[PDB]
Amino acid sequence: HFKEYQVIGRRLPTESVPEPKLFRMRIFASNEVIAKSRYWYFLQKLHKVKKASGEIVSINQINEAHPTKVKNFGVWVRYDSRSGTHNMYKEIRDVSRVAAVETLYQDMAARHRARFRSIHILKVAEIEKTADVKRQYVKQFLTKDLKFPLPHRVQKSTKTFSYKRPSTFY
Amino acid sequence: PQNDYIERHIKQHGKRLDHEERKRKREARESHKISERAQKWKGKQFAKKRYAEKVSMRKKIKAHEQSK
Amino acid sequence: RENKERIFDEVREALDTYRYVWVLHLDDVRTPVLQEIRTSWAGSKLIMGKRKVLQKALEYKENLYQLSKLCTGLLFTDEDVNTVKEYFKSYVRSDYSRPNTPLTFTIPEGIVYSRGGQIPDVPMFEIPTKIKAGKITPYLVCVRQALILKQFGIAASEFKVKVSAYYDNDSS
Amino acid sequence: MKYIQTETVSIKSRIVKVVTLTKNLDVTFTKVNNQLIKVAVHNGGRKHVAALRTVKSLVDNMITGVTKGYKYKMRYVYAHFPINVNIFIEVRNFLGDKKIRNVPTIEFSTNVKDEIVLSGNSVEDVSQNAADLQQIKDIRKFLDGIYVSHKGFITE
RNA sequence: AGAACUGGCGAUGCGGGAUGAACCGAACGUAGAGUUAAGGUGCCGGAAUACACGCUCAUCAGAACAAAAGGUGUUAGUUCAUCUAGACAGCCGGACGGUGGCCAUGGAAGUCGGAAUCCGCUAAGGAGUGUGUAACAACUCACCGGCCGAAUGAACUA
RNA sequence: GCAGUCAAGCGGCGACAUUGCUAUCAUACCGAAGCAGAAUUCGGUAAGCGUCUACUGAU
Repeated sequence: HFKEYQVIGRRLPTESVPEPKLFRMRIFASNEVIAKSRYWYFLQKLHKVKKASGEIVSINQINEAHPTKVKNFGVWVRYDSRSGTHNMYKEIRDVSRVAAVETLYQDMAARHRARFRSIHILKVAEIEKTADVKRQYVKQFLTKDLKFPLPHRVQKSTKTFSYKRPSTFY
Repeated sequence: PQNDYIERHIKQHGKRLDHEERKRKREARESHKISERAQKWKGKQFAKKRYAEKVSMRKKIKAHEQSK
Repeated sequence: RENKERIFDEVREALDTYRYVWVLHLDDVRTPVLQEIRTSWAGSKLIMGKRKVLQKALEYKENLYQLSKLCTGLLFTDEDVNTVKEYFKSYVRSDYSRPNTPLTFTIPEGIVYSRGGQIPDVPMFEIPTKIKAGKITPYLVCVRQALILKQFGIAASEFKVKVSAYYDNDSS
Repeated sequence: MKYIQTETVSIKSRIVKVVTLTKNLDVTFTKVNNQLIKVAVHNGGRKHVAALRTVKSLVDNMITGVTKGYKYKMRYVYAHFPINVNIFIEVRNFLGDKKIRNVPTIEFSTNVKDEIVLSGNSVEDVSQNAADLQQIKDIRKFLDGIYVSHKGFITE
């Protein structure tokens, strides 16, 4: 499962310059090792400090204050494909940031065939008010007292035979 | 026979009772027909013709746009 | 888009440039008639535009937005109300027929004419027309009626300019 | 986008009745007040959007036909060879063609020369009959033939 | 063709790619007990028709090259403008005066030919985008007025 | 091929247009041509007919 880890950067302090630039950033990854690897990869491109000269000080997890509150997360993404890299922006309705980023990755794999290697997370923020959701398919769920059915339900059974031929009513 | 035989016939009897409607419908179907043919060696010729027409139209529009 | 700003500024400037503000109920008239009305005098100016734009422009002044909705013809004039209303109620022009706007015109069952044969004429809609090896060959009208009348140059529409509301530029 | 919801008679399975005309139709209806019929499609795609719209148009056409009906007026002309039509409907003598032609409320129209009028409650049936009658060598040289004049209603 | 370097075969089993020298794991005493790799889990085939995201109906989809384009095919985004002063479409109406703008023609009044496009006014308009005229005329295209009620119009990118 | 207004990208190149000689022949439901009619060619569709393994007779 995905997770959020916070990492900082204080590339080894040269003489008379302790704690340089306090390079703080947030990383989304499953385990700590992957989080550190992605942090190093991002640092190697955002600036010119190499991993050999760098040093990880501390890694702390950041959960969600209200993991039971539905939010319309705004997602800014920079990724690359067979063509040159280009920024992208998307909005996802999810309870938690980790779930939102997981669905973002799944959608990117679905439509854009992208993966963790080619996906870079720019920033994630919550939409504080309605009508700010540009994407129509996300604003759709924000209507007053939205109610819809689920026609043609699917079902599974352990037995390989049935004498009823049940209907898909739902 | 005469210098305007078909022209005389057209001017004296016009065209079919629904020639205008049929021609308008056929022209309307051109957009659908072109798209259908684009997806159905002839493909190379069709693509080349479409690209040439697009290039010519774009050039004509761009050159004449200088008037404004 | 910027065309709306032009009308906005023109109205907001000409509001105080004339003694009286009047609204005219005209929305379908031939341009030559409108030009003749405009040039009939120099002390008044014809104002037209989008109804909503006029509502937004017309608050600039007390009770100005009340009659603005009855414009989209609007007239700025300095002459007395009596002269303007006398001209409006006396001025009349036989314009082209408009949809559902009474003569006994009837198309003869025989050859058709530019005027429909009403005058003693120059030989030339879903009606059962047919071509007689070069010629074309009753029908009556009293929206298709307006089109038929226009095709024959009939101008039975005796349109007259009218005024709806009165507003004072200095006292509303 | 991925749509979630879009929108004497009776509503039931895809067999429908209007009062009479009947037709056979993946959508649902609701007899809220017997005056307006709701049409709803859920979780549909691009195809569903088009499918939903055509159902409403067909229902409206059936209602209009039941309440007003449709009458596709037709007429024909001839130059040299008279066109012989008899009413089963038959066409003979056109252009001297010995191959008599046959076509499956049809009657002639009075006070209009060579006019034939077709009428029926169902719009589709009348339109199909008119098209079949119209369907039955320079193209522009022959003005003769049978063509639709106007698709007016029965209760003009 | 000449030729510098490192790995396998050479002399190399066995598992898998259904089919194989150039591939992946693995190199070897006969055996009992459990876990793997490649490779697999609908059947021939021993193993879940497992869970979640959407993608695609191919008129032979899908399981080393023609790859530059076309689709009013589809699923999602970047840019420029309009946008509650009322989005696009759909309708009704305006769509004008000098004017038959200058030249010959039988004729050309905007649309058979040569070149400028003067310009009043308006909410709005070209000496005209086409149908159309023997020569007129009429509709109309971009451009504007009224109904409508919100997000839309155009090019690219995955 | 030569030089070029040529120009989406783009490290000084560049598909696009233009300027100089040097899977049917008929058999047709279908549309076009300035096809008055026959005739005609064109895009149309179809290869239908035109133009020691194996048994050809057997038990």
